[PDB]
Amino acid sequence: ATLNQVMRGCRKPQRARHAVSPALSSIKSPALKGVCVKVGITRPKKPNSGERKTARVRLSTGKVITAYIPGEGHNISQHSVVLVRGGRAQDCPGVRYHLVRGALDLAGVATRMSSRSKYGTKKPKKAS
Amino acid sequence: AVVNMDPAYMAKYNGSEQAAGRGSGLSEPPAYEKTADEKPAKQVIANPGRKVPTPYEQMTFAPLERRLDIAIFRA
Amino acid sequence: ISTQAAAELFKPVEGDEPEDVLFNSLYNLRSVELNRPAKYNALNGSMIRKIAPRLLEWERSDMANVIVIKGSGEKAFCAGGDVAALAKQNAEGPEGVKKSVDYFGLEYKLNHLISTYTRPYVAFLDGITMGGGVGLSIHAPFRIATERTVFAMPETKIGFFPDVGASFFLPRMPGQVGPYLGLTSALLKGVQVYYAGIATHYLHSSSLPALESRLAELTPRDYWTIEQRLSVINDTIEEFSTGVPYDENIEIGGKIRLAIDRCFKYDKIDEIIAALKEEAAEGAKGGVQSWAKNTLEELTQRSPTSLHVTLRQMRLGKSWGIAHTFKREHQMAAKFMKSHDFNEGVTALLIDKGANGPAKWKPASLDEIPPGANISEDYFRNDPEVPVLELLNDRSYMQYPYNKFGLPNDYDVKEAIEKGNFTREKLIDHFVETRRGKQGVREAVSDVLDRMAVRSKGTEHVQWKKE
Amino acid sequence: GIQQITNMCSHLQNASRARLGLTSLPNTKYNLALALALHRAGFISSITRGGPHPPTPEALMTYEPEPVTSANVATRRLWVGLKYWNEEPVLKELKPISKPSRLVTASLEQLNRVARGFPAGYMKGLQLGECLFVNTDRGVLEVREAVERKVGGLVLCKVK
Amino acid sequence: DGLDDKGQYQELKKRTGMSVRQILQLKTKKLVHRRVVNQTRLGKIASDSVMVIAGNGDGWLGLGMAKSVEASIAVEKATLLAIQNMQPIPRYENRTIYGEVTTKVSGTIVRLNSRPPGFGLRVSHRIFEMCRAAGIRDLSAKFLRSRNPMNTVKATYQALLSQPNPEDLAIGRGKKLVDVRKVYYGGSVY
Amino acid sequence: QPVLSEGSREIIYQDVMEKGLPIKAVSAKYNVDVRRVAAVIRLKEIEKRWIKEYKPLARPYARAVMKMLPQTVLGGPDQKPHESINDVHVHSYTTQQLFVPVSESREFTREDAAKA
Amino acid sequence: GKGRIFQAAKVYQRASEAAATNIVSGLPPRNPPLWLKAIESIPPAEINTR
Amino acid sequence: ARYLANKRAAQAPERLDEVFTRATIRESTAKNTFVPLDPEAFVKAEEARIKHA
RNA sequence: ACGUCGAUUUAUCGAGUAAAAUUCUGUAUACAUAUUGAUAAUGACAAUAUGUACAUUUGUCUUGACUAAUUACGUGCCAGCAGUCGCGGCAAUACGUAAGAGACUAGUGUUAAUCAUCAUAAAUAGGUUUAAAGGGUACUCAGA
RNA sequence: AUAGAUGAGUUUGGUGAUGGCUCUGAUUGAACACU
Ligand SMILES: [K+]
Ligand SMILES: [Mg+2]
Ligand SMILES: [Mg+2]
Ligand SMILES: [Mg+2]
Ligand SMILES: [Mg+2]
Ligand SMILES: [Mg+2]
Ligand SMILES: [Mg+2]
Ligand SMILES: [Mg+2]
Ligand SMILES: [Mg+2]
Ligand SMILES: [Mg+2]
Ligand SMILES: [Mg+2]
Ligand SMILES: [Mg+2]
Ligand SMILES: [Mg+2]
Ligand SMILES: [Mg+2]
Ligand SMILES: [Mg+2]
Repeated sequence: ATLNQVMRGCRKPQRARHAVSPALSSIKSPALKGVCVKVGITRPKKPNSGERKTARVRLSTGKVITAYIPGEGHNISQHSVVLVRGGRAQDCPGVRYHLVRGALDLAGVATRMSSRSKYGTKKPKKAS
Repeated sequence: AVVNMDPAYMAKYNGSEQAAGRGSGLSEPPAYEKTADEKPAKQVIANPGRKVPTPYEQMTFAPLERRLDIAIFRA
Repeated sequence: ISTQAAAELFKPVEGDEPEDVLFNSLYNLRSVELNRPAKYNALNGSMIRKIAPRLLEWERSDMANVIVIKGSGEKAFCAGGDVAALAKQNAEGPEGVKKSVDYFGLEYKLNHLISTYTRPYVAFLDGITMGGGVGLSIHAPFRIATERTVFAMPETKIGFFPDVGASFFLPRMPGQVGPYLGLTSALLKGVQVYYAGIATHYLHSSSLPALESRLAELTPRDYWTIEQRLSVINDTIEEFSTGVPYDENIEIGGKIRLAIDRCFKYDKIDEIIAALKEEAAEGAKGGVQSWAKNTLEELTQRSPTSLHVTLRQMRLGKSWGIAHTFKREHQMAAKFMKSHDFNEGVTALLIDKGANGPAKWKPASLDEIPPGANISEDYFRNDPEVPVLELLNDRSYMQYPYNKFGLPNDYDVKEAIEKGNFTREKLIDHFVETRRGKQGVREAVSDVLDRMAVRSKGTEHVQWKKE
Repeated sequence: GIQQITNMCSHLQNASRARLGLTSLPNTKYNLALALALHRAGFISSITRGGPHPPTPEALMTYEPEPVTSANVATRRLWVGLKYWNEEPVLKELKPISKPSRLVTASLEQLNRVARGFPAGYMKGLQLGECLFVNTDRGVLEVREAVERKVGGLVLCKVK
Repeated sequence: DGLDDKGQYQELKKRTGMSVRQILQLKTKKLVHRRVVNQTRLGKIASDSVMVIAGNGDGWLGLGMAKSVEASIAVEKATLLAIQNMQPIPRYENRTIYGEVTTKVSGTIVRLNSRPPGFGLRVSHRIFEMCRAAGIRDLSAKFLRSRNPMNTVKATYQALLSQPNPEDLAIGRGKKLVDVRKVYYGGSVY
Repeated sequence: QPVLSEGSREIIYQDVMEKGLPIKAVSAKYNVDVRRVAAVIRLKEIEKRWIKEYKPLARPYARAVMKMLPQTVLGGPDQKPHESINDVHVHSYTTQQLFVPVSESREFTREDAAKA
Repeated sequence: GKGRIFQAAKVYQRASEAAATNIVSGLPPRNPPLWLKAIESIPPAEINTR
Repeated sequence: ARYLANKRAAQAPERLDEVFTRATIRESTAKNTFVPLDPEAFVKAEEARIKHA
């Protein structure tokens, strides 16, 4: 572009890219609290197969998002106050969030021995 | 790093000979010819030991040698 | 003489032209073009002061590997110096005479630098070469003659004597051709300069531009000796040789060459002319009646003082050094400014352009000079008034270090005969091989074997006539 | 104007790229300025102005051009002698800097930095063989000449 | 001495003409490893294209490229093909290149820069191997357009051979090109 | 690298203190750096204080350790210089690769290189 | 680009560098080709210059 | 001081070694930039008027 | 303790100089004393110096490639893992356990955000035949 | 202020380009999980 075309404002910002977790990225928050509206199952897309445990959550801001429940086995149901954090299920459309397992009402995997920090599992305290 | 420079060379020469030729210095015959001739060509004018390389790569952890606890160990 | 001492010693004196000389610098080539075609590129104080600083500068650089000097026009290379100007200054009292001695000082300082130069020096003799032009070439190892070359030393005709060191080059010429070319001031044209020995090579004038482009491509190594550098340039010049003419024969050869050695071997002009009279006399066996007669008509038309002084130094110059020559020539040429012949001949031939009749020397003719006279004795006594010439360097030599690139003369043929068992025909071939078939070797060697070679033992071997 | 120097930079490249012995350029006060700088720097062989046909190569230097009056000024032209060595042109690149759309002026404090391989402003450092020509009050000099004369000016082109 | 019990170096022992023990002292390193595939009348035929660099560490670098269905034979081919293609690379003070070089190989442009002593090999992962094998110790690099692994190495190899010769630039211009660092210290401070 | 012998340290100390010679002369006489000559005197002056204060030196540790390191006895038997006393610091400006184009016959000196 | 890179004019410059040093660092360079010294002082002519 | 030094370098003589080692550029090409009017303009105009007629 | 533990080739491969044990120090801190913050006088509170005394936790992520680090068993497109490419359909180095290994450490990971990566809006410094992108046309005011 | 400019994974049967995305580096008045 000629120096004149630049003087008149030809350089404009690039089109924005969507965030993985818009509800959190929009307001610059790392996590939000929401009331579980529904705990169901989502099926992956073409390549993957299985039943992914998801949860329809209504955030404190008002948005109704779908979060993924990590780990094996959960104890949340209708009207459960759960903590939502960023993330995304790469094979489940609309599942663009995760749920912290050491959160308010969602409990951590009790039979977890590896990566306990990721699933909110206190140490067994075998000797102690 | 530092560079050794003796005063004998400076007193005699002022670095002009180093620019002789095309700026790099007077060229010398190849090695496969010096071994053929009987008499050796005159030695080049320069500082003593001015062709050996310096080990810059081996001074990576020099800053640690400045610590007080390390200096006590090296002594 | 550093870059500063040279610039202060060769200041641009008022009156010097800006474009007297045209310098050029190619890859490995450094050219010098005397730009004064209106006056046949005649040297002068202005030009000498522009060439000496450059030659000294190019001597300190290893990138300049070949030096070339040439003329501007298509008629002359360097047609003598401003001799007509020195005549006027000489007529302005002693103050004006010292100016002439100063000019000859600069000229001798330059010719000496060229004789002891530390780099290959080439001279394109593409035109008439006389006076100062003979100083820039005879001392160089390479002297390229062409069809337009006209060599001569018209110095004894103007009352003056020989020049910047021809008194060192002429004595050690083959036989007595040196003094002959000086005294008589003969006129050599074209290839005859190549055969005589003045020129080392002979190329056509149209192939000189292509020769320069080649001399620039040559890139010698810094560890090469000067002998290697001159050999690489000698073989490069011989590539542009179109061959000497097929009809033109050696002018000074055979009979005429023998007469020169039989009439110019004495130490007195009275005997030389006496010998020539015998040759001119009908019935002589020499066969140079026509030549001897023409030579006499020219010897009786020159200043008798210069002839005595000229022939005097031809015998002395055979022992002087290259540097001692200039010092003696300066003290010698300094006394010629005070003489009556020089100031008269120059005015009567150049300023007057032959008007008012021919020149009138102080002695009417050699006959006036009695036998006991030794006029050739005052011009060889340096006076304390004239300071000794201070050359730019201390380099010197008795014989030329590299002057064996021309045709083989008697000295070379002699060395071969005295170190071998070659025959009449087998000896000529020995030179055509060593010289890589240089043009004119078969005709030059054959001539030498026709004057100083006797068929004593038949076709088995050949010996010299002197014995 | 600067448009002439830009055309001169491109043509000299195209001529060297085509391996031509001679090259013609329009006879202007500005072109002669840069040409003398290239010659003084050692990139071109000679500069002589002449008519629409090149002078006699045999007498290039000795060429005596006729006076330039209004009767022939429209036909004059600058004839430059290109250089080629080691199967490679000596004037390979002539990348310009100051174009008609923008004139780049450099200071002495910046040329001193560009002369040692360090960028400064809209220029870049000079490496081995490179060369930068600057148009200043003392003529079209080289960055190392302008640094010695302690002056800045207008940057014309970079030569490799 | 049993160093080559397979016979792969014997054919190379004649071209370059040096003992097998001396061939093992050369710095070799596989740079590229592509899995190419040619579709034929009998189905796909997967080959292994590899590029290997060989250098003694004192100013010699060779680039070789070969392919075969076996990954083992493809590396031995390029290794032998790279040791015989060794060429002398000029290096300033045996530590860096002369000036700057910019080469282009089919959309992969490489710009190498000379850097002062003690700068190090602040270059990419493939250039580090070539410089470390050729004997260079201070350099900077930058891929301008593309980063194709192969053309990246081809362009860098052609750049180490296309360095500006400071002496050819002097004779061409008729002007000295003085090594300021040499005159200052009185010699080549390696 | 060799270390200054015990008896050698005193020679340097006595020359600078008793004979009052300039440190530069002593540095160039024995080829010892001026920075080391000044440290030998500083450390030696602390010994005089200890000997003056009747303090016990680490003699058992000094003799045994000096036998593990190479030494250079100064004076008569000076086989090699202790170290280089003319080492110059490599300035960052003087590390650049510069090829200045100059005349073919120029006398480029160290002064001209410094200005470049 | 149907042509090929012909370096016939630089056979000396190339051969002179490859014969200056030895590939096996620590040994003297072997003798050069027999033709390296024959054309040492006979450089090629300038080609491709209109 | 900074003004004299800056002015002394801009009006300094060219290096001698760089004056003796530079090809000669004829003054007719490096200094004759002025283009005067054709002295024979009045004559050519009159002659061209006859031929055009 | 010429013992113990895990592998296995009962002697190989490790835990392992690791531990215990022995010889020293007195670090954070505790206490005492003194000075000082302030001087005309006024000290809420604490710092600094010196003396003496004490040897006090491990935690966490990763381990298919990018990316430093391995096997066994269980599971069987299920359960789950995942920043990207992807892994899992009965002999899975990718899931979950056990052991080993790699690394940071009173911190370690994860989420969110910003810069750089990105010449990825290119003034420095881009590009538009076939890949995003030449206006249907050129007379022309402004403007370059 | 003269040392300061660096890449990696991923489209294709495959090669070379184009053009995104992601990792590699630094950080927070950060939150959470295990400590
Ligand atoms: K001529
Ligand atoms: Mg996906
Ligand atoms: Mg584990
Ligand atoms: Mg995991
Ligand atoms: Mg304490
Ligand atoms: Mg109060
Ligand atoms: Mg790995
Ligand atoms: Mg894929
Ligand atoms: Mg696992
Ligand atoms: Mg801390
Ligand atoms: Mg269109
Ligand atoms: Mg429209
Ligand atoms: Mg349209
Ligand atoms: Mg296809
Ligand atoms: Mg791209």
